[PDB]
Amino acid sequence: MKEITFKINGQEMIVPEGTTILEAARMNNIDIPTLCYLKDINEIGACRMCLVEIAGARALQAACVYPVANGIEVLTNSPKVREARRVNLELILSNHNRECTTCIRSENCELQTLATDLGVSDIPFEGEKSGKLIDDLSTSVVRDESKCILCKRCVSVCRDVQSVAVLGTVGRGFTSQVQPVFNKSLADVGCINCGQCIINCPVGALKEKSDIQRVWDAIADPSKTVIVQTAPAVRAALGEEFGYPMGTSVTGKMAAALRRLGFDKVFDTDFGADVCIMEEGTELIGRVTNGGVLPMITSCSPGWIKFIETYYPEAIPHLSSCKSPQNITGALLKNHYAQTNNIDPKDMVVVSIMPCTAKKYEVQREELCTDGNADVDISITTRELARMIKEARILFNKLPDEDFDDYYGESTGAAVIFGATGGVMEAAVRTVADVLNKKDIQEIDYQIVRGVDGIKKASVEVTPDLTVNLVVAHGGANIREVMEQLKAGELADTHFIELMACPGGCVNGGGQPIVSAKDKMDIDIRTERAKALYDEDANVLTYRKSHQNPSVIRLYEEYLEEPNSPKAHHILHTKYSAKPKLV
Amino acid sequence: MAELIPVENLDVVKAIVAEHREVPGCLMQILQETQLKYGYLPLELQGTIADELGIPLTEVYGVATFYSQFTLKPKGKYKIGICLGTACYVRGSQAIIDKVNSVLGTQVGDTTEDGKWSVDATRCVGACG
Amino acid sequence: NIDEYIGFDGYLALEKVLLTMSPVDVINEVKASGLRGRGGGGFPTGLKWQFAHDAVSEDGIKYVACNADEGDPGAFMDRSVLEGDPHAVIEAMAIAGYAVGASKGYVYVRAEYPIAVNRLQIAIDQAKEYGILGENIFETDFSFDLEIRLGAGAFVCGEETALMNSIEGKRGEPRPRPPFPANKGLFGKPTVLNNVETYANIPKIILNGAEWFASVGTEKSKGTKVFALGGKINNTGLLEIPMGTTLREIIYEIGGGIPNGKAFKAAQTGGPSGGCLPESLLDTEIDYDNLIAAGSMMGSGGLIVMDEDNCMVDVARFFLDFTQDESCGKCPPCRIGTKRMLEILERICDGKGVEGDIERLEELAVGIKSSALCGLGQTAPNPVLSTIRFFRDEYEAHIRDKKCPAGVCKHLLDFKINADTCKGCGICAKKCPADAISGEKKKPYNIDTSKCIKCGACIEACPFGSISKA
Ligand SMILES: Cc1cc2nc3c(=O)[nH]c(=O)nc-3n(C[C@H](O)[C@H](O)[C@H](O)COP(=O)(O)O)c2cc1C
Ligand code: SF4
Ligand code: SF4
Ligand code: SF4
Ligand code: SF4
Ligand code: SF4
Ligand code: SF4
Ligand code: SF4
Ligand code: FES
Ligand code: FES
Ligand SMILES: [Zn+2]
Repeated sequence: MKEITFKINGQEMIVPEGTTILEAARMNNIDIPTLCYLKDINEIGACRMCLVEIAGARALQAACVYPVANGIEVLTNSPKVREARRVNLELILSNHNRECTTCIRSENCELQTLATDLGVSDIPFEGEKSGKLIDDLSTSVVRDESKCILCKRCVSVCRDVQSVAVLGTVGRGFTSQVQPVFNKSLADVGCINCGQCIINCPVGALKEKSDIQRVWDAIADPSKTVIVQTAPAVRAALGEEFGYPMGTSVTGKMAAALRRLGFDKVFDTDFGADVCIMEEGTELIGRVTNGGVLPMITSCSPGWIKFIETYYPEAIPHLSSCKSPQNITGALLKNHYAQTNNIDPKDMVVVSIMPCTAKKYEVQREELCTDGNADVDISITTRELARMIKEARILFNKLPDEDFDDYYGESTGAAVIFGATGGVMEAAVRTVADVLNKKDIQEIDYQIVRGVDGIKKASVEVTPDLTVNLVVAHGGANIREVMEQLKAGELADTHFIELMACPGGCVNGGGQPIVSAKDKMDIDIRTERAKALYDEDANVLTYRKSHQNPSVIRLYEEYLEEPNSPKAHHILHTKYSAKPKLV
Repeated sequence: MAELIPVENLDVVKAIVAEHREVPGCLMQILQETQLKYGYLPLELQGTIADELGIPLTEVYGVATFYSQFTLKPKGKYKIGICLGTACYVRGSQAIIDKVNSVLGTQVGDTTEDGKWSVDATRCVGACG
Repeated sequence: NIDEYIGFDGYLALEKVLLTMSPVDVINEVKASGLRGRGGGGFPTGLKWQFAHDAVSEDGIKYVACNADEGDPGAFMDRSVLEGDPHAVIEAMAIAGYAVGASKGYVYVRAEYPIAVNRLQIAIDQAKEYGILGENIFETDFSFDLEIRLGAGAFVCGEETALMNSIEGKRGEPRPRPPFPANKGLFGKPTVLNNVETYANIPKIILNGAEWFASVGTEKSKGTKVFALGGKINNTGLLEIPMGTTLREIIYEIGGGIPNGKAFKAAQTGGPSGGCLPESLLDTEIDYDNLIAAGSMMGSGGLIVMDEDNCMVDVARFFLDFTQDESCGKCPPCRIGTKRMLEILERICDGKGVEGDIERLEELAVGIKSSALCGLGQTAPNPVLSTIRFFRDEYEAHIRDKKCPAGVCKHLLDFKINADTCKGCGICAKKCPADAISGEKKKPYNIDTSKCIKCGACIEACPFGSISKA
């Protein structure tokens, strides 16, 4: 490690080799504007915002990608720098459609914050913006080309982080635009509905498919009763919308606010989640005792199973036949609650507040229906629920707390930890150990693989006669790596591999509220969300295990008999088919 | 002049891939070589070549579009390129451009429906003397 | 023919250097020669050799590259030495590889030069037949290898970092500096980039000494420089003259004067990256420091001369049309500013502009000059800034008076017939598409300027040439 000495603006510093002047000034309490810069993701120098005077330099240099050097002098407040920033913002703003009353981003468009910050009132230079081509055809992602700034963040994210890379650049000059391949639509190619591309864009050129009109139409029907259900991870970040500090639980406030909307029933996805935990435990027991297809993987997140269908069909024996916890609880409410309440199943409308955006495509699937009836009707993301609350506009900061409904709102901590990565797998191994060997484990040690961060390996003795190999995976690149190893066959001994496309778990999902870059250089939002969720876990004083909850025991005794029954297979078990690829 | 290979014949494409796989930075070279053999390169050629390489279509399609000298649509029998160089410009080349537009009955950058005449704005061929 | 070059004291530089001269001594000789690159960057050549030599690579692998990708209109010297004598070309990089310790090099040529590409590979075969290319070069321990890379004439690829990615197979998109390609270049390894013309005099430096190269020329730049002379000139070709020759001599003593006795008005240097040199600077010493003080540079070495008959408004548009076409397109200046440059000008050509737009031009021109990443866009307004500095009053004719004195701006000129010569045959009336020409036979006709679109079909339709541009 080499030590570099540099002198800026009255202060000298020693830094390691590879240091950039930007985060060096950040550490030394100086801020420089950023558009195209992301920490360790997009470092190319296309933004052309961050100019600083360099001693001995013919012209200005961009501080974003500028490596430090020894003995240099840097001054950041010359008149040339200010004039260059003003003129360059005037140039770049002549393309972005200036009707900022109606952008979804609106208040936190980083371009708008820069525009106000530089105080550049006038725009002397006119122009002819590029062609307006609204791609309002796909299922989840909507693109608008009248806004895009060629920041290149979206393409870098979809190339590196997700290892999919269905976006590229075409043309030259004004003809240069970001497009999918073959001039098709997003849904016509192998897009995974990752949600990272829509969350990382600093302008609002991308938006999600809005179904709030359908929601208002559904709630407007007196003949239709509404069943709303909640994720464990909605209270992980929603408080950030209302100016609350990171890590606030508003669960009772959320229930009260949803009741003020006039929803007939409020409920949690937790109960069916415990049901499917019992499920995967049951076919674990079966595949152990019958030599089932191994290694086993879950079927929780729609995104990566979509990826497996699209790209690697050869692992289709390895998937779990179970349907998603969303799908489990949706079918459960549409059947058992309907039987108890003696109401026509078409007379219920079920709405879900989930953070994945891939569920928008997942609900559109033909085969996720029971008895020809829709298990769930409308799925919505956290951001658009927030805007629904804002258009209703109840002062959220003074709500009291409320409880959930019988029976399917009850909670357990091992099912609270669904929000973080591997909590599903933790609950599964804890429950199967409790069932088979009466073993009381709370946490599992994880082996961090050298050179790859985000992949986690574990192996704990479930029974003295059977030690189960455990692998955790989040991040599309990690999925690609572990799938390549699985095709190579070196994971033959492995038993469970848990996968989601979105890195860091659902707290880092596509439906989570938008955050800027500044807080990302400060604090990992994943870390604070995980701490808040784990603190919520430690406070669950009713049950830390799913199989001990009296509600799931009641349902199993009365209506579900045992898992892997013919009724259980017919209602909760499904098959998947490979999808045609257009790549 | 060797006959252009029909674009539906894909064994030649993968033969080219196999013989020039080992070469570093082979994308541009293979692209221009298939341009030479096939005459024009439709979209399924990017699809097939990227499937053989196993690397996504985005960069291949981009470098196909980023080089203006690479063609995606069928052209005419004869291409007419008029020198838009400065030495040709100062002589008054716009008069020649308008005369070509008048006689050809076709605008700049379009191929005649007969598939015989095409016009291009080559900036220089180098014979500025 | 390999026997021809060896009969003209060829390939003797490697014979001397591989046996007597150390790699460090070669850098000393070129530094003692005062050689500085003519590629446009204005960097001293021998100084570049230091940075590659002392830098340390992980695997002990270094690379060299040869830049033959000329794209300047009217500039053809780069191929000419290649198609004239590639044996001298390939000899140069052999000395370069010894000085740096690079065992393999790459040569980049456009594919639209079939005579150039075919000639070089024959020389590659002849060299490797005699043993020059390959291993144990001239019974020494030095082994050097070359590979041909076929470029496709992308002008933006002529940048230092830009061509590196083209060899790497990715998009020809420029990279910010630092790091310099001498430190982190091809495959992240130290690399040396030099154009063919500066490679040409390298054997003469070793064979005839640095003082001989120093014995001609001025102190800041020594030797001679070649240009592809062109434009409004009676005689076209190439000239090999030392720097400091005044601009008046090359037009008159060497060029023979303006063709047809026209009046010289302005001269283009450095192609689309340069500017206009009028009659006020016919006595300017042509070298590095004077021309950059006059707002231009050598570029690739293009010289175009203009006469009285050319309206400088249109040529300013014409050079600007180049920059908009060849933009790579990352930075907002070279992407958006070019049409911002453009959109003002044709309204001036069509008379749709208003007053004060000339000041608006200079406001953004200085801004993008200081804020362009790619080297092309930073030199984009230099032709425009050259015109406004000395030919400001021509625009006042167009913006205010709405006339083109050169009769070039089509939407601003008018047509008048010569009534004393016009027979009044009415053929122009038959050839007027907008029905602007009226009159009677044997009498000169009358024309409504407001009717015709000023297409100009009438002026050539006159058998006596009586229609004049007004
Ligand atoms: C856009 C662009 C195009 C260029 N084209 C050429 C060219 O065609 N021929 C050439 O010799 N140099 C060109 N250069 C300059 C080269 O970058 C490089 O400077 C030259 O090879 C080295 O000579 P130097 O020592 O003067 O830099 C170009 C630079 C830029 C930015
Ligand atoms: S970029 Fe979009 S959100 Fe930001 S100010 Fe412009 S229109 Fe509004
Ligand atoms: S969506 Fe538009 S502005 Fe955002 S990163 Fe992609 S190209 Fe840039
Ligand atoms: S949803 Fe995923 S695959 Fe589709 S563009 Fe966004 S990041 Fe890429
Ligand atoms: S992290 Fe959450 S949103 Fe992302 S794929 Fe997994 S379950 Fe879906
Ligand atoms: S000047 Fe700017 S826009 Fe033009 S090629 Fe260079 S970086 Fe790209
Ligand atoms: S310029 Fe054309 S339209 Fe006008 S009078 Fe002459 S022939 Fe007719
Ligand atoms: S200008 Fe020429 S064509 Fe027209 S009437 Fe006179 S002589 Fe005839
Ligand atoms: S913000 Fe510095 S180059 Fe992008
Ligand atoms: S000047 Fe004639 S082709 Fe360039
Ligand atoms: Zn004019």
